[PDB]
Amino acid sequence: GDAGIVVAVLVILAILGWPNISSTLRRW
Amino acid sequence: GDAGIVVAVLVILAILGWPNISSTLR
Amino acid sequence: AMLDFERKYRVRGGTLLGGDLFDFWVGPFYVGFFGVTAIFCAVFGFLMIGLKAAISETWSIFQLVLAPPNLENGFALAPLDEGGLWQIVTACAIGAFVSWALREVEISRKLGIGYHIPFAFGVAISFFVLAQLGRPLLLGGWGHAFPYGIIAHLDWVNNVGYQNLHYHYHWAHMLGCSLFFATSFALALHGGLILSVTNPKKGEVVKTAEHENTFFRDFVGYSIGSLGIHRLGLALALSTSISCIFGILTTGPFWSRGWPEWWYTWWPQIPIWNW
Amino acid sequence: GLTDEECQEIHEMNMLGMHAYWSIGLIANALAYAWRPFHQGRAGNRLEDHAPDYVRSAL
Amino acid sequence: IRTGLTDEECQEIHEMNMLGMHAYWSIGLIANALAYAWRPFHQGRAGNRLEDHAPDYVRSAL
Amino acid sequence: IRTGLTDEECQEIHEMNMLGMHAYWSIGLIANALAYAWRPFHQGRAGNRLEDHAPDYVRSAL
Amino acid sequence: IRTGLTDEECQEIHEMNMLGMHAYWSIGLIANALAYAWRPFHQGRAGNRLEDHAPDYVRSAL
Amino acid sequence: IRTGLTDEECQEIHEMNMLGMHAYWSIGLIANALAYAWRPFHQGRAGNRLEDHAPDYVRSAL
Amino acid sequence: MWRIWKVFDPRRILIATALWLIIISLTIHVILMTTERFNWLQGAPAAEYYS
Amino acid sequence: MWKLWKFVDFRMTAVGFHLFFALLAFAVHFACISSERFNWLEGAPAAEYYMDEDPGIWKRTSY
Amino acid sequence: MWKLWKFVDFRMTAVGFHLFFALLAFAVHFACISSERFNWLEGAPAAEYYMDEDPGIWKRTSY
Amino acid sequence: MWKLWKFVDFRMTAVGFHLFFALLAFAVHFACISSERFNWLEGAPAAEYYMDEDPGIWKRTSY
Amino acid sequence: MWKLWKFVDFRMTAVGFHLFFALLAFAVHFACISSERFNWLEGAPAAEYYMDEDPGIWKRTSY
Amino acid sequence: MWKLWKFVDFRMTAVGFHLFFALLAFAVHFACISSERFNWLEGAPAAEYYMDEDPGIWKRTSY
Amino acid sequence: MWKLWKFVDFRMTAVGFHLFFALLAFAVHFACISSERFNWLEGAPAAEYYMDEDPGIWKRTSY
Amino acid sequence: MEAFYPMGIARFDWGIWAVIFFFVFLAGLIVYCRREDKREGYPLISDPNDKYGAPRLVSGTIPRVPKPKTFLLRDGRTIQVPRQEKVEWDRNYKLEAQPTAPWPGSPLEPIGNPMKAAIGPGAYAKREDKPELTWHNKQKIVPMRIATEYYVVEDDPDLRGAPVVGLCGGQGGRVRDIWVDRSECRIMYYEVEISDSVLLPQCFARETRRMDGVWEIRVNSITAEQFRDVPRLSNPDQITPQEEDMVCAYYGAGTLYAVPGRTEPFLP
Amino acid sequence: IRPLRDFTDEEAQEFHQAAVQSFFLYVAVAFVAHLLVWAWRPFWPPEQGYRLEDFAPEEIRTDSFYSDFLPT
Ligand code: A1LZM
Ligand code: A1LZM
Ligand code: A1LZM
Ligand code: A1LZM
Ligand code: A1LZM
Ligand code: A1LZM
Ligand code: A1LZM
Ligand SMILES: C/C=C1/c2cc3[nH]c4c(c3C)C(=O)[C@H](C(=O)OC)c4c3nc(cc4[nH]c(cc(n2)[C@@H]1C)c(C(C)=O)c4C)[C@@H](C)[C@@H]3CCC(=O)OC/C=C(/C)CCC[C@H](C)CC/C=C(\C)CCCC(C)C
Repeated sequence: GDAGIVVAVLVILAILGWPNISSTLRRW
Repeated sequence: GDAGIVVAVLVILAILGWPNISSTLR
Repeated sequence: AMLDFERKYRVRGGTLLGGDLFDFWVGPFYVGFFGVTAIFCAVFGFLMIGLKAAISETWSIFQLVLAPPNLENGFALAPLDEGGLWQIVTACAIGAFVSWALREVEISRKLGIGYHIPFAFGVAISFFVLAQLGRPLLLGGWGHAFPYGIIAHLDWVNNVGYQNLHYHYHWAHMLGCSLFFATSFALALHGGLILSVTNPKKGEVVKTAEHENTFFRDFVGYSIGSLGIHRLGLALALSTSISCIFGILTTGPFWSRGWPEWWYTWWPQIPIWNW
Repeated sequence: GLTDEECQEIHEMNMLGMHAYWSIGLIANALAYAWRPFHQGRAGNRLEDHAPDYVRSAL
Repeated sequence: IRTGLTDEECQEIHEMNMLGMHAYWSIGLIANALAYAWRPFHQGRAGNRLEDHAPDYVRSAL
Repeated sequence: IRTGLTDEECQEIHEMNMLGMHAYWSIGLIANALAYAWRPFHQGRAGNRLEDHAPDYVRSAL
Repeated sequence: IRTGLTDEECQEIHEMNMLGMHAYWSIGLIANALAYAWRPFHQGRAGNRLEDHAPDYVRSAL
Repeated sequence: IRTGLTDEECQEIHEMNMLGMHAYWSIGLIANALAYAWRPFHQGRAGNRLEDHAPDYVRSAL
Repeated sequence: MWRIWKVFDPRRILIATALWLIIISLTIHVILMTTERFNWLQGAPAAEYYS
Repeated sequence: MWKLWKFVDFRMTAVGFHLFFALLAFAVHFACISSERFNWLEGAPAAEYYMDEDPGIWKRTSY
Repeated sequence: MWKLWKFVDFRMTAVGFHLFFALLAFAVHFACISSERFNWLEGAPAAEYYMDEDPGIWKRTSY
Repeated sequence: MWKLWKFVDFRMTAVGFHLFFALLAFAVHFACISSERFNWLEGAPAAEYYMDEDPGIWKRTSY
Repeated sequence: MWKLWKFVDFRMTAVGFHLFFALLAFAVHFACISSERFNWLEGAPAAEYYMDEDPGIWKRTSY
Repeated sequence: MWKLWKFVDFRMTAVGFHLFFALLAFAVHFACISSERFNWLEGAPAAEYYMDEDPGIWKRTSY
Repeated sequence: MWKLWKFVDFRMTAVGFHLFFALLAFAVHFACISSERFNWLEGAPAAEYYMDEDPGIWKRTSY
Repeated sequence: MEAFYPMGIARFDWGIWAVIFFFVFLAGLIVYCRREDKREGYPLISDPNDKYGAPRLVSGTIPRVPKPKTFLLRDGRTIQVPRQEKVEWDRNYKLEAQPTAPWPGSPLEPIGNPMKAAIGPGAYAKREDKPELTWHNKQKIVPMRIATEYYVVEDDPDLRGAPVVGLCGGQGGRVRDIWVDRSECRIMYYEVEISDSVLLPQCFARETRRMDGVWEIRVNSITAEQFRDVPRLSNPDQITPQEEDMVCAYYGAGTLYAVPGRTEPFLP
Repeated sequence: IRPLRDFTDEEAQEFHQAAVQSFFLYVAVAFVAHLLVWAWRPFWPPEQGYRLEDFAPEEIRTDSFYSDFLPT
């Protein structure tokens, strides 16, 4: 359902946006 | 029923946390 | 984030209550224990205001009010939906105002200045306290105190004034309106004088205290001076707050008829002209 | 600054004060709970729902 | 403060910055996903007013 | 009148500004696209008042 | 009376000013064209009041 | 803490103070005795309200 | 994240946190008092009981 | 008009223009909201939906 | 947390906790006074008086 | 416009933009809340739920 | 944005963000409270209880 | 008027004229809104739509 | 706890305690006056006068 | 949402539109007043007590710090506010104090004697080192021994020779002379001789009539001993704004540092 | 210049460890409290909700969370 898609997308954003994962993209 | 359970839990916590016993586990 | 000369004064001590634990600055603000308690009371009172906004479904700063309990409630604790939130916010506001004034006492001690500012603020706080406690004590309940709404306390002012028919004629209201008008008049005069002395026409030098003295001597025959204008200003604003105390504590408690009838009761019958 | 032994004394005083108050307040809450348990059951504990309709309820 | 932030100082500030921002971001995303699975935030074309779906006896705050 | 910033400081501030502005811009465009697909913001000539399309029992605040 | 900016500083300020002014101008023109095609802003002599063109049952906020 | 007056200054001040206080005291005692003989200040067990002792036609402010 | 204590005073952040905790704790307790299900003082029945 | 920045502070002009345009965007969105035809938030029908001919803007139309 | 008082001033922490607990005791006693079940000053009956079964807590009772 | 920070303070610009966008996010969310069609908190039905043709935006539909 | 703190004070940014997010979290929890569907304190039923089909969010459902 | 800037401050004049024309553009768009003939937001018909002849402006028409 | 005065001022502690206890004695006496059961100034009867059994405090009494 | 000719349409009326215009003007007026506020102490400087460097862009710029204001003075000088001598004075100000903690916003505890540290309430600004004159180039702040034309009014106590007592009641000194402001016609300072002469700001002096009938000056700020450490005058018969500011700052220092207690709370 | 008390990097790490452990112990205690509250009365409404008016008979007085004091 649409709500299931929203919840899955939010969870995926939380996983990808988690510091241990988002910090893998640091470019200094 | 469970009111006695809460009273007993609070009494046990009071006895354990009393300074004469709280200091024994310092 | 700190004034060019600020660090020179940012020293420890001067606390009434708080020691060195709360004796610090967050950005520009000095904190102190009374700053901590002022933030507590302010934020908790605003959260209770938001709670009333939630339960009343009134998410409008203008339409939202925390009203005191009903008159029949007396001094009893009210339900939060029946004036209890107003009582909580009254305690919060008294606490926040007192904590703010005491933080200003701390700041005055730290700067070595007199406590005149927290004293004047405490005069305003005394109005609030006597309005929200003295009027309930006089009239027998929290319901006689004004509510906490941006617009709705104006409605309370309207209705309490019209309870005595024509509130303009109230002696304390007449004196206090004269005092507010005199305070704005004197603030206009004083700001204008200081700016006139320090901002003459372009190309003119900054004038002196002699200039401003002779300006008001030429203007109205009297110049109150540098010290006198600030003493008179503190006096005018304070006295208007005391007049507010008397007005809010007398309309109803000490005259339940019209203030027009109050004036008729004594002034026309003064025997020097009642014949 | 606070010396090691001064922090020691402050620690015993703080432990005594907090634990004495905590235990006295736990006994106080246990007594108030035994007197009337604080939290209502699913049926609630409003008088109006259980009293025989002539017992006045402030609620 | 007689000198500005070094690249090292600014980098160690930004490490904590990114940790805090992205931890809050992910925890908020999880919280919002939980609240969305609880009750989806956005109504469908049918809406989600009780008055439009519940029977008459189900009181609604509108 | 001049902020005192060098060309390097101005350019790195501008890199950060372009990042923030355009990231916010793209995230907001995606959010507005999602909200527009949920409910188009702009009514057609028919409008989208519920009173004009829904039956009488569909309560409308308008 | 004078800002003290050099000719080069004024010209770079002006190129930024032109870019910003004309970008905003063109984006606003496109936005106003889109809103005008959505609903022409100015009524004809007949007007565009719903009371004058819609049937009686179509409610108008006047 | 002290007024600095000498013993003799205090003695003459006290002479005047006793003179004034006791002259006022005796004049007031004579005045109160005269007013008391005129109308005793304190009512008996019967009181001295007119309404309790005077006929009905004697108006009383109580 | 420990380096935040180079940025901010741990004592000041602790004071702000304790202040915030007191504020929100009292606010939540009063909010529950405003509710029907969670007002232990009012003691209303729960919907699971079907009072 | 680059020379304008020799006499008129550009920071003043740009900051004031951004402030005024925030003001003006609010003002104009308010004007649209205040118009039934243009209130997208309430979504009233356009009179063109019920008209047959194009009303025009400058077109000389008669009843 | 033995060394906490080495860093955080214990003296003002205790003074502030005493003031805050005076306020909290007043608030909590007032909450009890506001409660009909718990206002000892008014002495209202408990609902347990008039109910045959124990109400319980977490009891999963049913009507 | 990397040269804008030669003349315009970036801290002022960024702080003011963040404050104005906080205010504007609040204002825009409240504008949606005021709208029946867009108030997700109240969850009113969409008119497209009740019309069997696409309303369009520029579709040039007629009654 | 790793160079932002060379220019914008991180203490200001972090404190202001924490204060604004405290205010915003209050505002959003209160916005849920204001919503019948989302007021978890009152616990009103969701309309999904009374509808057999899934309402959707972007689903092009019809009456 | 090119010598006016020898005697009148140009930044004062230009800023004052921009402020005044902002206020006047507001007030004049408002005067249009105040007119039934000219309120485009309300969109009332023009009287020319109903009369079969050109009213004119300076034309010496008679009833 | 004899060492508290090496850290906390005893003079102001005792002064604050005496002030708070004067205020609290007034508050508690006013609480008793407010209570109908405990107002000795009005002297209302105790319900135990009319009860035919001891109510108790923790006694599990039933109607 | 009716049209309200000629008063608007829906809520787009001129009540609200004059409201909006006046709020715009009030916002501009608050911005103007804030810019005027930023004529002293700005641009801001971060706290040097900081484990991190200073950000390139400083706070206090949302209303821009205005271009420094030019004041023309009677003496022919053209001063520019903020006055850079004051700014450099603040930059190079000897602290005689250390931060209590290593973070910004930490208070400064003076290292040694805080009465002599000129820190906190004892801090003073850089002011003119030339004595201020009236409009007629007369010494503005002058002792009554020089300005014989100025006299204490008959109804008021002439405290020349009156005892000056400190915080603890000890005899700080005796009033040698009274310094008056020619323009303000007020007592500015009491010259207090110590048994050398110091100055005592009038607002730091309580002229109290003892029950002896003898008038004295009670100085709550400092003690009798600390009167010996009041900043002296470079010229005995004239005082510069800098010396006025130093003396007032010394007594302000006493308000917090004269005795160990007055810097401490009731309950710490 | 030099602060009286200094807060070293290792002292910062030690405080951060202590504060993180304290925060997590505090959160764990609060979570146990929330578990007790939930077992008492769950605070996330189900699909059917938990308004007492929706389940109790009309003889049971149910008061809505929202009050009619400000009909705005
Ligand atoms: C019912 C209930 C509810 C809720 C709840 C709550 C509480 C209680 C709280 C909260 C919050 C918060 N959120 Mg939320 N919600 C809600 C919704 C929402 C939304 C929508 C969409 O709607 C959003 C977007 C949000 C978001 C948020 C943030 C901002 C914060 C944080 C988080 C974070 O981190 O992020 C993270 C997370 C997140 C979610 C974010 C992200 C996304 C992404 C980009 C996407 C976007 C999209 C869009 C906008 C479009 C739409 C469409 C439709 C169809 C139309 N929220 C509901 C209604 N809360 C918090 C605060 O405020 O703090 C400060 C709190 O407390
Ligand atoms: C119908 C009816 C009516 C009325 C009513 C009435 C009554 C009942 C009364 C009154 C009053 C009066 N008024 Mg009026 N009115 C009329 C009118 C008038 C006029 C004309 C023109 O016509 C004029 C000018 C007038 C004025 C006046 C004055 C004077 C007064 C006021 C002021 C006050 O009070 O305040 C006072 C006030 C006070 C002080 C206050 C304080 C705060 C606190 C602490 C502070 C803090 C807070 C906070 C919140 C914080 C913030 C934060 C930030 C923001 C962050 N009128 C009508 C007729 N009436 C009072 C009195 O009496 O006084 C005397 C009273 O009671
Ligand atoms: C009707 C009418 C009347 C009157 C009248 C008047 C006038 C008009 C005047 C006066 C006076 C005066 N008084 Mg006489 N009376 C009155 C009464 C009385 C009394 C009572 C009890 O009853 C007293 C005690 C008095 C006393 C006095 C003095 C305090 C002063 C001062 C003087 C002297 O020194 O003598 C002197 C002194 C004297 C006389 C005093 C003596 C001690 C004694 C022995 C001791 C004992 C006591 C007691 C209290 C007993 C009780 C009884 C029973 C209750 C049974 N007054 C009546 C009611 N007037 C004056 C004045 O105030 O000035 C300031 C005036 O002008
Ligand atoms: C219902 C609901 C709703 C919404 C919702 C929300 C919330 C909640 C929020 C928001 C927002 C925001 N948005 Mg929106 N919306 C809406 C609409 C709109 C519009 C229209 C017109 O329609 C616009 C234009 C917007 C836009 C925006 C921005 C500006 C910001 C950010 C984003 C960005 O950045 O990018 C993004 C951007 C964008 C999207 C834009 C771009 C260009 C474009 C393409 C072009 C074209 C235009 C035009 C104007 C024309 C059309 C009209 C006609 C008629 C057709 N929104 C609805 C009504 N929100 C935010 C804020 O405010 O922040 C502070 C928030 O919070
Ligand atoms: C000689 C000497 C001495 C002393 C000493 C000392 C030391 C050393 C110390 C102390 C203490 C103390 N205390 Mg004291 N004291 C004395 C007295 C007294 C008295 C009388 C009157 O007599 C009293 C009553 C007292 C009490 C007290 C308290 C306040 C404390 C305890 C703590 C606690 O609480 O634990 C325990 C813990 C706990 C309890 C935890 C709690 C959760 C939280 C919050 C709660 C919150 C809540 C909320 C907000 C919500 C509710 C709402 C409603 C629903 C509405 N004291 C003497 C004078 N000491 C501590 C402290 O502070 O800490 C830091 C310490 O260390
Ligand atoms: C009716 C009536 C009543 C009361 C009463 C009173 C008065 C009058 C007072 C008080 C108090 C006090 N409490 Mg209480 N209560 C009550 C309950 C309670 C609670 C619940 C559970 O709910 C809590 C948690 C408390 C607590 C307390 C503390 C905090 C303080 C101190 C104490 C101590 O120390 O120890 C003691 C302590 C303690 C007890 C604490 C511990 C546990 C742990 C965490 C666990 C928790 C859990 C939870 C929350 C969940 C469950 C529930 C459900 C729903 C199932 N309170 C009732 C309602 N009071 C005080 C004060 O405020 O301070 C100042 C006073 O004055
Ligand atoms: C419904 C709706 C609506 C709208 C809407 C909106 C919003 C929401 C907004 C806007 C805007 C804006 N717009 Mg518009 N509109 C509208 C109309 C109009 C008009 C008319 C006439 O009508 C105009 C002229 C305008 C204009 C504009 C600008 C000025 C800005 C800027 C942008 C730009 O740049 O562009 C760009 C620019 C532009 C577009 C301009 C152009 C020149 C041109 C060629 C010339 C002109 C003509 C004329 C005036 C004549 C008359 C006609 C007849 C009568 C027939 N709008 C509608 C009614 N909005 C914005 C603002 O505000 O800013 C801040 C916004 O936010
Ligand atoms: C005769 C002398 C006077 C005088 C003197 C003077 N007032 C001072 C100072 C001095 C010397 C300060 O030194 C102090 C300051 O710092 O700013 C300059 C201050 C201040 N007064 C303020 C507001 C002010 N004052 C007014 C009247 C006079 N003020 C009289 C005329 C009036 C009105 C109606 O006339 C207003 C609205 C703030 C800006 C500030 C306090 C902040 C605070 O309390 O913190 C505490 C911080 C906050 C955020 C307080 C929130 C507390 C509760 C929980 C929030 C809910 C609010 C209420 C329940 C109040 C009733 C609402 C009405 C709608 C019914």
